[PDB]
Amino acid sequence: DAEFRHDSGYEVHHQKLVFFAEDVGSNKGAIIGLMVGGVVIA
Amino acid sequence: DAEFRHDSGYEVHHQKLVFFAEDVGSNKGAIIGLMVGGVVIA
Amino acid sequence: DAEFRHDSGYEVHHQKLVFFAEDVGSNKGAIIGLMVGGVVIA
Amino acid sequence: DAEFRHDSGYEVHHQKLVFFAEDVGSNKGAIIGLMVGGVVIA
Amino acid sequence: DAEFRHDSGYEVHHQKLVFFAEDVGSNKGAIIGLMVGGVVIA
Amino acid sequence: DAEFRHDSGYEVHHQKLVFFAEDVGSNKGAIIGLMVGGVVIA
Repeated sequence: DAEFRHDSGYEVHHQKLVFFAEDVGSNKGAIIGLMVGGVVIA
Repeated sequence: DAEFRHDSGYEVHHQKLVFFAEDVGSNKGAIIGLMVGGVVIA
Repeated sequence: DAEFRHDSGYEVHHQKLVFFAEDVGSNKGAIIGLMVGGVVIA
Repeated sequence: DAEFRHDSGYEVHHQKLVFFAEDVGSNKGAIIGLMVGGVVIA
Repeated sequence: DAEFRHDSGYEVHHQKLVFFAEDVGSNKGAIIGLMVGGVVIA
Repeated sequence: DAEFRHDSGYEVHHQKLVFFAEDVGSNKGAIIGLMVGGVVIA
Protein backbone atom coordinates (compact mmCIF):
# COMPACT_ATOMS: atom_id res chain seq x y z
CA ASP A 1 0.00 0.00 0.00
CA ALA A 2 1.62 3.21 -1.24
CA GLU A 3 0.02 6.24 0.42
CA PHE A 4 1.59 9.43 -0.94
CA ARG A 5 0.11 12.53 0.69
CA HIS A 6 1.53 15.66 -0.94
CA ASP A 7 -0.72 18.69 -0.45
CA SER A 8 1.82 21.06 -2.00
CA GLY A 9 1.54 23.52 -4.86
CA TYR A 10 4.41 22.53 -7.14
CA GLU A 11 5.60 19.71 -9.40
CA VAL A 12 9.36 20.24 -9.48
CA HIS A 13 12.01 17.84 -8.18
CA HIS A 14 15.16 18.29 -10.27
CA GLN A 15 16.17 21.79 -11.38
CA LYS A 16 14.56 24.88 -9.88
CA LEU A 17 15.84 28.05 -11.56
CA VAL A 18 14.04 31.11 -10.20
CA PHE A 19 14.90 34.37 -8.45
CA PHE A 20 13.27 35.64 -5.26
CA ALA A 21 10.52 33.73 -3.46
CA GLU A 22 8.60 35.98 -1.07
CA ASP A 23 9.48 39.66 -1.52
CA VAL A 24 12.73 41.63 -1.73
CA GLY A 25 13.63 45.31 -1.68
CA SER A 26 15.27 46.12 -5.01
CA ASN A 27 16.53 43.83 -7.77
CA LYS A 28 19.56 45.71 -9.10
CA GLY A 29 21.34 42.86 -10.87
CA ALA A 30 19.19 39.77 -10.36
CA ILE A 31 20.61 37.05 -12.61
CA ILE A 32 20.36 33.26 -12.44
CA GLY A 33 21.96 31.37 -15.31
CA LEU A 34 24.58 28.63 -15.56
CA MET A 35 27.55 29.27 -17.84
CA VAL A 36 26.61 32.94 -18.24
CA GLY A 37 29.79 34.72 -19.27
CA GLY A 38 28.91 38.39 -19.55
CA VAL A 39 26.56 40.64 -17.59
CA VAL A 40 26.65 44.26 -16.42
CA ILE A 41 24.15 45.88 -14.05
CA ALA A 42 24.15 49.48 -12.83
CA ASP B 1 -2.24 -0.06 -4.58
CA ALA B 2 -0.71 3.21 -5.78
CA GLU B 3 -2.38 6.17 -4.09
CA PHE B 4 -0.91 9.42 -5.40
CA ARG B 5 -2.47 12.46 -3.72
CA HIS B 6 -1.13 15.65 -5.32
CA ASP B 7 -3.46 18.61 -4.79
CA SER B 8 -1.81 20.81 -7.41
CA GLY B 9 -1.99 19.30 -10.88
CA TYR B 10 0.39 17.77 -13.42
CA GLU B 11 2.83 20.08 -15.19
CA VAL B 12 6.09 22.01 -14.88
CA HIS B 13 8.91 19.71 -13.77
CA HIS B 14 12.54 18.74 -14.36
CA GLN B 15 13.54 22.26 -15.41
CA LYS B 16 11.82 25.31 -13.93
CA LEU B 17 13.14 28.50 -15.52
CA VAL B 18 11.17 31.53 -14.35
CA PHE B 19 11.80 34.82 -12.54
CA PHE B 20 9.86 36.06 -9.51
CA ALA B 21 7.02 34.09 -7.93
CA GLU B 22 4.95 36.27 -5.60
CA ASP B 23 5.85 39.96 -5.89
CA VAL B 24 9.10 41.93 -5.83
CA GLY B 25 9.99 45.61 -5.62
CA SER B 26 11.82 46.52 -8.82
CA ASN B 27 13.27 44.32 -11.57
CA LYS B 28 16.35 46.25 -12.66
CA GLY B 29 18.26 43.46 -14.38
CA ALA B 30 16.12 40.35 -14.04
CA ILE B 31 17.64 37.69 -16.30
CA ILE B 32 17.42 33.89 -16.24
CA GLY B 33 19.06 32.09 -19.15
CA LEU B 34 21.75 29.43 -19.46
CA MET B 35 24.68 30.16 -21.77
CA VAL B 36 23.68 33.82 -22.07
CA GLY B 37 26.82 35.68 -23.07
CA GLY B 38 25.88 39.34 -23.26
CA VAL B 39 23.49 41.50 -21.25
CA VAL B 40 23.50 45.08 -19.99
CA ILE B 41 20.97 46.60 -17.59
CA ALA B 42 20.89 50.18 -16.30
CA ASP C 1 2.19 0.30 4.59
CA ALA C 2 3.88 3.44 3.26
CA GLU C 3 2.43 6.55 4.90
CA PHE C 4 4.06 9.66 3.46
CA ARG C 5 2.73 12.83 5.09
CA HIS C 6 4.22 15.89 3.37
CA ASP C 7 2.09 19.00 3.87
CA SER C 8 3.99 21.35 1.56
CA GLY C 9 7.47 20.53 2.81
CA TYR C 10 9.78 19.60 -0.06
CA GLU C 11 13.01 19.65 1.96
CA VAL C 12 14.70 16.90 -0.06
CA HIS C 13 15.27 18.51 -3.46
CA HIS C 14 17.80 17.90 -6.24
CA GLN C 15 18.89 21.34 -7.43
CA LYS C 16 17.45 24.51 -5.90
CA LEU C 17 18.75 27.62 -7.67
CA VAL C 18 17.16 30.75 -6.20
CA PHE C 19 18.25 33.96 -4.49
CA PHE C 20 16.85 35.30 -1.21
CA ALA C 21 14.16 33.48 0.77
CA GLU C 22 12.37 35.84 3.16
CA ASP C 23 13.24 39.49 2.53
CA VAL C 24 16.49 41.43 2.13
CA GLY C 25 17.40 45.11 2.03
CA SER C 26 18.89 45.81 -1.39
CA ASN C 27 20.00 43.43 -4.15
CA LYS C 28 22.99 45.21 -5.67
CA GLY C 29 24.62 42.28 -7.45
CA ALA C 30 22.42 39.25 -6.81
CA ILE C 31 23.73 36.45 -9.03
CA ILE C 32 23.39 32.67 -8.77
CA GLY C 33 24.96 30.67 -11.58
CA LEU C 34 27.49 27.85 -11.75
CA MET C 35 30.51 28.34 -14.01
CA VAL C 36 29.68 32.02 -14.50
CA GLY C 37 32.91 33.68 -15.58
CA GLY C 38 32.14 37.37 -15.94
CA VAL C 39 29.83 39.72 -14.06
CA VAL C 40 29.98 43.37 -13.01
CA ILE C 41 27.51 45.13 -10.72
CA ALA C 42 27.57 48.77 -9.63
CA ASP D 1 49.34 52.18 -33.92
CA ALA D 2 47.13 49.09 -33.75
CA GLU D 3 48.72 46.20 -35.66
CA PHE D 4 46.42 43.17 -35.56
CA ARG D 5 47.94 40.20 -37.39
CA HIS D 6 45.44 37.33 -37.48
CA ASP D 7 46.16 34.88 -40.30
CA SER D 8 43.03 33.01 -39.25
CA GLY D 9 40.23 33.00 -36.69
CA TYR D 10 37.71 35.36 -38.27
CA GLU D 11 34.27 33.75 -38.32
CA VAL D 12 33.63 32.06 -34.98
CA HIS D 13 33.85 33.47 -31.45
CA HIS D 14 32.07 33.86 -28.11
CA GLN D 15 30.11 30.62 -28.50
CA LYS D 16 31.55 27.70 -30.46
CA LEU D 17 29.06 24.83 -30.58
CA VAL D 18 30.27 22.08 -32.91
CA PHE D 19 31.12 18.37 -32.73
CA PHE D 20 34.36 16.82 -33.98
CA ALA D 21 37.15 18.85 -35.57
CA GLU D 22 39.62 16.62 -37.40
CA ASP D 23 38.39 13.03 -37.70
CA VAL D 24 36.96 10.48 -35.27
CA GLY D 25 36.18 6.78 -35.42
CA SER D 26 32.44 6.38 -34.94
CA ASN D 27 29.80 8.88 -33.80
CA LYS D 28 27.37 6.70 -31.84
CA GLY D 29 25.63 9.38 -29.80
CA ALA D 30 27.25 12.68 -30.78
CA ILE D 31 25.12 15.46 -29.30
CA ILE D 32 25.93 19.06 -28.39
CA GLY D 33 23.01 21.17 -27.21
CA LEU D 34 22.30 23.21 -24.09
CA MET D 35 19.04 22.51 -22.25
CA VAL D 36 18.43 19.37 -24.31
CA GLY D 37 16.08 17.21 -22.25
CA GLY D 38 15.57 14.02 -24.21
CA VAL D 39 17.86 11.95 -26.42
CA VAL D 40 18.36 8.24 -27.07
CA ILE D 41 21.17 6.70 -29.11
CA ALA D 42 21.75 3.01 -29.82
CA ASP E 1 52.79 50.44 -30.59
CA ALA E 2 50.51 47.41 -30.35
CA GLU E 3 52.03 44.44 -32.19
CA PHE E 4 49.67 41.47 -32.03
CA ARG E 5 51.12 38.42 -33.78
CA HIS E 6 48.55 35.61 -33.81
CA ASP E 7 49.22 33.08 -36.58
CA SER E 8 46.74 30.39 -35.56
CA GLY E 9 43.03 31.18 -35.59
CA TYR E 10 40.07 29.05 -34.54
CA GLU E 11 40.78 27.30 -31.24
CA VAL E 12 38.88 29.08 -28.47
CA HIS E 13 36.83 32.20 -27.73
CA HIS E 14 35.05 32.66 -24.40
CA GLN E 15 33.01 29.47 -24.77
CA LYS E 16 34.40 26.48 -26.67
CA LEU E 17 31.85 23.66 -26.85
CA VAL E 18 33.17 20.79 -28.97
CA PHE E 19 33.89 17.08 -28.59
CA PHE E 20 37.18 15.38 -29.49
CA ALA E 21 40.14 17.29 -30.94
CA GLU E 22 42.60 14.93 -32.63
CA ASP E 23 41.21 11.41 -33.01
CA VAL E 24 39.53 8.93 -30.67
CA GLY E 25 38.59 5.26 -30.89
CA SER E 26 34.81 5.03 -30.59
CA ASN E 27 32.24 7.65 -29.58
CA LYS E 28 29.62 5.60 -27.74
CA GLY E 29 27.88 8.38 -25.83
CA ALA E 30 29.66 11.60 -26.76
CA ILE E 31 27.60 14.46 -25.34
CA ILE E 32 28.53 18.04 -24.45
CA GLY E 33 25.68 20.23 -23.25
CA LEU E 34 25.07 22.32 -20.14
CA MET E 35 21.83 21.72 -18.24
CA VAL E 36 21.10 18.58 -20.26
CA GLY E 37 18.73 16.51 -18.16
CA GLY E 38 18.10 13.31 -20.08
CA VAL E 39 20.31 11.17 -22.30
CA VAL E 40 20.70 7.43 -22.92
CA ILE E 41 23.44 5.81 -24.99
CA ALA E 42 23.92 2.09 -25.67
CA ASP F 1 56.12 48.53 -27.29
CA ALA F 2 53.77 45.56 -26.96
CA GLU F 3 55.21 42.51 -28.73
CA PHE F 4 52.78 39.60 -28.47
CA ARG F 5 54.14 36.47 -30.15
CA HIS F 6 51.52 33.72 -30.10
CA ASP F 7 52.12 31.10 -32.80
CA SER F 8 50.38 28.28 -30.93
CA GLY F 9 50.19 29.29 -27.28
CA TYR F 10 46.98 31.20 -26.60
CA GLU F 11 45.94 32.15 -23.07
CA VAL F 12 42.48 33.68 -23.50
CA HIS F 13 40.39 30.52 -23.27
CA HIS F 14 37.83 31.43 -20.61
CA GLN F 15 35.73 28.28 -20.97
CA LYS F 16 37.10 25.17 -22.70
CA LEU F 17 34.46 22.45 -22.93
CA VAL F 18 35.82 19.43 -24.81
CA PHE F 19 36.44 15.73 -24.20
CA PHE F 20 39.71 13.90 -24.86
CA ALA F 21 42.82 15.66 -26.18
CA GLU F 22 45.23 13.18 -27.77
CA ASP F 23 43.68 9.74 -28.25
CA VAL F 24 41.81 7.30 -26.00
CA GLY F 25 40.73 3.68 -26.30
CA SER F 26 36.94 3.62 -26.14
CA ASN F 27 34.46 6.36 -25.25
CA LYS F 28 31.70 4.46 -23.45
CA GLY F 29 30.03 7.34 -21.65
CA ALA F 30 31.90 10.50 -22.63
CA ILE F 31 29.91 13.44 -21.28
CA ILE F 32 30.93 17.01 -20.44
CA GLY F 33 28.15 19.28 -19.23
CA LEU F 34 27.66 21.46 -16.16
CA MET F 35 24.46 20.93 -14.16
CA VAL F 36 23.63 17.76 -16.09
CA GLY F 37 21.25 15.80 -13.89
CA GLY F 38 20.51 12.58 -15.74
CA VAL F 39 22.60 10.37 -18.01
CA VAL F 40 22.86 6.62 -18.63
CA ILE F 41 25.49 4.90 -20.76
CA ALA F 42 25.83 1.18 -21.44
